[PDB]
Amino acid sequence: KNVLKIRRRKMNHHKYRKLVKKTRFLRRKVQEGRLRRKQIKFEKDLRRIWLKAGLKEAPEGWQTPKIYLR
Amino acid sequence: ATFSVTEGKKKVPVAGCRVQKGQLEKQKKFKLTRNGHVIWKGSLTSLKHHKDDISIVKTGMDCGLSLDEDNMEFQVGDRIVCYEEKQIQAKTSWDPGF
RNA sequence: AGUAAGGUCAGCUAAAUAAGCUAUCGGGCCCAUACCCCGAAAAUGUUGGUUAUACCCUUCCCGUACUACCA
RNA sequence: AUGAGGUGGCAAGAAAUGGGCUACAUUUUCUACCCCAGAAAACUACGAUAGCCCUUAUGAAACUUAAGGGUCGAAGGUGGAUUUAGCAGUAAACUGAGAGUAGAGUGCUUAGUUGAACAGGGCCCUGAAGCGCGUACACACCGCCCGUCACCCUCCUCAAGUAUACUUCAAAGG
RNA sequence: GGACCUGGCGGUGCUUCAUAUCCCUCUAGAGGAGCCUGUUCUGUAAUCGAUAAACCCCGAUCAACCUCACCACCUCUUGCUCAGCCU
Ligand SMILES: *C(=O)[C@H](CCSC)NC=O
Ligand SMILES: [K+]
Ligand SMILES: [K+]
Ligand SMILES: [K+]
Ligand SMILES: [K+]
Ligand SMILES: [K+]
Ligand SMILES: [K+]
Ligand SMILES: [Mg+2]
Ligand SMILES: [Mg+2]
Ligand SMILES: [Mg+2]
Ligand SMILES: [Mg+2]
Ligand SMILES: [Mg+2]
Ligand SMILES: [Mg+2]
Ligand SMILES: [Mg+2]
Repeated sequence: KNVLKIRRRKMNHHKYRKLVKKTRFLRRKVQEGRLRRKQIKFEKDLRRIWLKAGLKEAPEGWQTPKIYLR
Repeated sequence: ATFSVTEGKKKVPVAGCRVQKGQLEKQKKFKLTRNGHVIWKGSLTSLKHHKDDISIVKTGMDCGLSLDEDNMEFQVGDRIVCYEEKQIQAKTSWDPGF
């Protein structure tokens, strides 16, 4: 048996790891802004539950936590 | 008269000119004229008079003129005509007969 | 322009015996082209004096560093 | 006329390269002889089959081809990298003949003379044979094949700001 | 694409070899000089072919004219050939 199918995957992974090291600073900016829309979409779903249940404001003593942080 | 000035370790050819008719302005574009031929078309790199930079020299004022193009050769009798360029709306030449 | 320090083969480095290594040229090696191996070319910026010899002195040329100086 | 015939004519040499001939001499040079000799011997030596001049031969035709004579007396002083051939009457050296031509070669074919040395020890290299292994080659290792960097073409994704469009609401309360 | 076959190749292994042979070893040479000769470049108005081993005093046991196919100029047209062509 040969490794002609591993050599195809060998370069694919090498080229992908070499591209992430070249664009690592732009990827940190995208993921940060991608986590801000993910948290705001979570805050919109919870606000839809108390607005469709007949309430006007969130239950007393409730603050939506940041579940997408470090 | 043509002068060679040494500023910043660079030899700058300076054309000494006498304004005869009209005035010269730093902004307005220039062109070099040799016995009726048009040698150059461009703007001065430095306009300096009596060791003082003057934007507008009036008629009869002496002014040294250095070009941005170093390949331009300055003679004793060359002529320089300054001009102002204004874009003008161009209308189609096509007339439809009415 | 002056003043200082300067000058090698196309470059560079030693010696003053002018050689070595690149660059260049041709040959060899190979199937052939490279690498590689061999050969040849290439002068001490110039004037003389000066000495084994130019490394000393001087003439002139060029550039380097700095300044005078100039629209 | 891409056919046929006639006249004249070129086939050179800055350079590089292959093969060969002759030499750089004293185991030689010249002469006599054909192997008991005498001379020579470094700027009048060894050494050109080249150059130049003349003559001759062949031929209708010769600075031109060949031979000979005369003049001339160069480089060269044993050859870098590398490389060729040869196991015996061989290599090496010497001599002759022939084919073909009107004539023409330092070339070719061929006959003969004198007459060697090493021959043994090894397995990188060149190459072979036997048994094996491996192989993505098969235009077959001058094979096949992997990435960076280009025009052109095709699709996708990310994405700042903004704009448009769509969806939902009363499935409610007073 | 997987697994085989053959063949080629291998800077593949073992073993045994090479007798003028791969290397060392014996002998004369080549490359150095001049000449002769061929080829390649260049040149010229002015052939062709061979062209790593397996071309290169090779076709040529051979070019002053002829040979000759080449070039330039001139000439001919059922043409030595019931044509012709070294295209
Ligand atoms: C330069 O200084 C200029 C030269 C004139 S030559 C007639 N004169 C005045 O500015
Ligand atoms: K030879
Ligand atoms: K002799
Ligand atoms: K590529
Ligand atoms: K095989
Ligand atoms: K020799
Ligand atoms: K020779
Ligand atoms: Mg890939
Ligand atoms: Mg003599
Ligand atoms: Mg003679
Ligand atoms: Mg004849
Ligand atoms: Mg030929
Ligand atoms: Mg003729
Ligand atoms: Mg013909």
